[PDB]
Amino acid sequence: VYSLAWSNGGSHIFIGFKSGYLAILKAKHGILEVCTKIKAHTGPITEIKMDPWGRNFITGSIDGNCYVWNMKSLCCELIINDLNSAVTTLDVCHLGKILGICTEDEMVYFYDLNSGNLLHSKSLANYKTDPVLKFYPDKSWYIMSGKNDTLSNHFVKNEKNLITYWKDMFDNTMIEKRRK
Amino acid sequence: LLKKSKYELKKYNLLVENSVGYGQLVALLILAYYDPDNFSKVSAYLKEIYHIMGKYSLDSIRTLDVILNVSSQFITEGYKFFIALLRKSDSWPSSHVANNSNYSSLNEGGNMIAANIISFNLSQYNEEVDKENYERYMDMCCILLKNGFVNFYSIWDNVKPEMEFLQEYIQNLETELEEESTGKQKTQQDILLFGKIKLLERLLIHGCVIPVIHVLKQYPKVLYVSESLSRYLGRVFEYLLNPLYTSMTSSGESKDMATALMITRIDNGILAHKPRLIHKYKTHEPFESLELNSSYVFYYSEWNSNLTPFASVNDLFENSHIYLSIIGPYLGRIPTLLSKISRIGVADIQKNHGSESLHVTIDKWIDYVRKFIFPATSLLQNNPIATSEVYELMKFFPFEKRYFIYNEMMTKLSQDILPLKVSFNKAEREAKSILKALSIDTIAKESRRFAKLISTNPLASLVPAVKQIENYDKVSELVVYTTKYFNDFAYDVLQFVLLLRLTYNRPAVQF
Amino acid sequence: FVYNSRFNRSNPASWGNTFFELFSTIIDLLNSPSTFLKFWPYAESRIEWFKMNTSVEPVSLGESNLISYKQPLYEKLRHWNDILAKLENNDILNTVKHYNMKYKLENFLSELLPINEESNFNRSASISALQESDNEWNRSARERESNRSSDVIFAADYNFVFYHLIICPIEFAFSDLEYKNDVDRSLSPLLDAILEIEENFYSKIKMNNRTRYSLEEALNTEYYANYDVMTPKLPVYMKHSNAMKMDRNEFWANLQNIKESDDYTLRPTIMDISLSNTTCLYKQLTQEDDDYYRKQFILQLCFTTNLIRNLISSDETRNFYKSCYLRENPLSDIDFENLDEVNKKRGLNLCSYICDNRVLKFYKIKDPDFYRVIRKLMSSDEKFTTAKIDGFKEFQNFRIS
Repeated sequence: VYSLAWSNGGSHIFIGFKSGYLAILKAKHGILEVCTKIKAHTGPITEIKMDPWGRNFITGSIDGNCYVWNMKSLCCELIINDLNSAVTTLDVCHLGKILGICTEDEMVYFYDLNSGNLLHSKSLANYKTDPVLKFYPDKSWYIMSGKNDTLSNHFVKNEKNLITYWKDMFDNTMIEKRRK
Repeated sequence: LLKKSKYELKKYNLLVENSVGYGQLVALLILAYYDPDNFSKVSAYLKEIYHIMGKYSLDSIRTLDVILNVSSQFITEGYKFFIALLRKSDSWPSSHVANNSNYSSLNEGGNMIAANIISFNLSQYNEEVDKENYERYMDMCCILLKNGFVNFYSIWDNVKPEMEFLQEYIQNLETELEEESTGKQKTQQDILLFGKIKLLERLLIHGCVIPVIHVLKQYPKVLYVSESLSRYLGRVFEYLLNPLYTSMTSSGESKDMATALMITRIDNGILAHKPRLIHKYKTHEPFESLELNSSYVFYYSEWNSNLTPFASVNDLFENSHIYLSIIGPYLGRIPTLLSKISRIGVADIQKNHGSESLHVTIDKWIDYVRKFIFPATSLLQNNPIATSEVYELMKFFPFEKRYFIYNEMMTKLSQDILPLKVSFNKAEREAKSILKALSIDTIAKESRRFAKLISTNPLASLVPAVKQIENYDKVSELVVYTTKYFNDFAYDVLQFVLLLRLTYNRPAVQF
Repeated sequence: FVYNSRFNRSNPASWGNTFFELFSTIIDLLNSPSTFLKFWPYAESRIEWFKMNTSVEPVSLGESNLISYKQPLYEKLRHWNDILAKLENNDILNTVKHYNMKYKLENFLSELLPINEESNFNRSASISALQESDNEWNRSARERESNRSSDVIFAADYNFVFYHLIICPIEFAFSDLEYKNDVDRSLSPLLDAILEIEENFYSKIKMNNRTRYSLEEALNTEYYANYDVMTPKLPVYMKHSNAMKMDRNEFWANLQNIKESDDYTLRPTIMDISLSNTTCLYKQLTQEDDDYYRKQFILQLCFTTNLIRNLISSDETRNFYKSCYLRENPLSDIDFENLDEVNKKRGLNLCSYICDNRVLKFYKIKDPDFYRVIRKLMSSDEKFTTAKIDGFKEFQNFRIS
């Protein structure tokens, strides 16, 4: 057993094995029985995450492979074409829009969850880390590990969300249209 | 002067002949869409329209044009007032009402004066104003086709381009595909944005299946014009399939309604728990979405009232000869629909295990999976998960009838369908580019690139790989290293290719 | 009985002239507009019997064998155009059943004839001179001597632009320079007096629902909000309340029983602007509560400014109005004959200033729904003007299956 996760309600458990199987098993009051068993990847399932809106969930593996499975029909929905290396850590935002993948090429990416397009990409090659992305749970900042040897920096702004950033970019443009 | 003041009808056909009489007609229609009370006083707005265009002698053709032109700006919220207004006026076909839901009555129509204004107005897309109002006007004309206000073939025949001009542009495009399988640029961007092709997919978004089945059965290469025609027809087939798929995976999918919920937001005043706040908007895009705080829905919620979701397995086998034969090898553009039909098959073999009706149940799923599931698997680009779901249905088969399907799809590749032949020639061109730059230092990351190409379609990509093993040395140690990332489908095809090269007709012994 | 026994005639063409002859006997012998609307449902359901002219088999749908100068419709269309002009002359004694009879009869002749019949689409384009939103019985003595208030100089300035810019635009374009400065000296105070009191109507809607969007953000301080400034269809307490719906629907239900009775059958239109009464004209266009009387004046001014642009610049539209003024009187006292080139450049500046700079840029921000209705009726008027020059010959290629 490599990784585990709780669902957002707290009644199912997702278990990721070494052979690539993914088991989903109930926890009702005290019973612990197996509901389904699908074969997801050809390799150890590294990390499992959940959408904060409860729509889908994301799995990563030791091939360059990262799916987005929706939670109603339990079928794959979007596939990220990430043929570089093995995904090590994996996390989402709290609005549920940014997806941070960090592979074993020592490079971090940033995608969308609705589409599968790329937003940004930083390369951190001179370090000897296993670098850890982590997003804050209440505001849209993140703490990326590894600055020199094994460290932790965190990346801030003056606005908390993306929604209070668009709302400030709108009101600064509006002054110029109220200027002309 | 004889046929001007004795025979000419005294009516006013333009918006300048009565600026006073047409100015009160528009302002009465602006007012009618701002009432809370709009269904109790429908007949109080008609009797004020007939008193306006009797007092000022307004035309009866230009007036119905102004009503359809103002009511297309307000079609997102009020489309039940606009339908209930037209059903009480004296321009509704009372005895010619004939429907587009039948197959013999797409010529028996009603109100050919309104069919003369609609098809004239869908044909104008050259100015910068009516390129932005085209999606609202075209969406209004598809609610009038559902109800039986206009005939279907009266719009299809008389809207631009022409069916002789459409048929020569397809054949110019089919030639461009056969060259890769081994004035116009501004016109083609006006074919797939406006006209017949845009009309054919707004009808399939809203509800209309019978006029679209009848067109694509006549001209089956109306596909290869847009890749949207196979997406929106997979939105209709996935609505009919979905009550069945939830019941076949019975206990699991019924509680999956409760597993989809989100996490509350927890602030640290008293450490309390509050839910998340969103707000709805009704848009014109068919697919449901959710942005940072806004969720979007389709505005026309009665789009699925003529359809009926079918029963268990005997109705799926009848309704798939109609829908799934139109998009033949194009079901692989909707990979989530190819994964849903394959789980109906595994769940039906296992529940009908028994001991009596099992050799009959397998045979019914042999002919289904080889007519229109295995051709769809070959038009796939990078989907190792969509191909594993198909193979878990083919694990229940004897291996003789699994080797029949593999060889035939290398024989009716070329002699038969074109979109399968362009796909096989893209995998062979990509497998022959990896194998040339295959060194012992580059297999850290070219092992993962090569193993998704094999896992998606092996029959195109494995055959140039074992043909470059018996030619040069030092490539057995590289291909066996890549085999740790295969799936169970590419392990069963590799045994078939090796049995193909050993019995292949060649001089075994040297001279 | 005339239609059913048409094979047993000695001629299958001798019933097409008998059916139009007996139908014109019924319309003369029928004595009232109340009995006309009682009978006319007979003549609307049996409308495909009128098109099959001297043929025993019915026409399909959309086809009609009726041309306007042949034996059925040669002496009947001359006779049904007298009733339709008899009913137009009494513009004082017309009830609301006289205006419903004029609609149901003129609509009948339009469906009978094809869409391309030379006497069907008003081929010689004549702008009406009888567009009169005026009551003589509401007018006493037409006083012009007590010119004190602003009520009598605003309403004497609306009545100046109306009688020779809007009802006659062709005499504005081809005119002198001293004639089109007298309009500009009457339109620049008028258009500034209206667009100021429509800036205060749209600033009570903007400041109502911007404070309570600043009040969502404080009370439940979990979620920010930028919505649009729209029509909040019913607030929260008028949405679901059957005590407020049921007494409101029985107010509209006895406002219709006044307008359905046979007593108040002589009344103006609901959207009507007064012209005689100088007090009510200032009281309709200044109240910042209704704003459906200041939208008619914008629509009336965008319809007849779009023509001055199209008729000065283009020279096939200018050549089409040549034939319609030289055919009706060749010895013409009204004259348009030449370029008028300084009035071409000056008159084209009274176009882009009115409907391109002042009007459309005002509503681009304030009211986005009304901005698209103006913008689309401008462009759809040019597809119909251009097709009139040809002779409506892009409506004859309609095919039937």
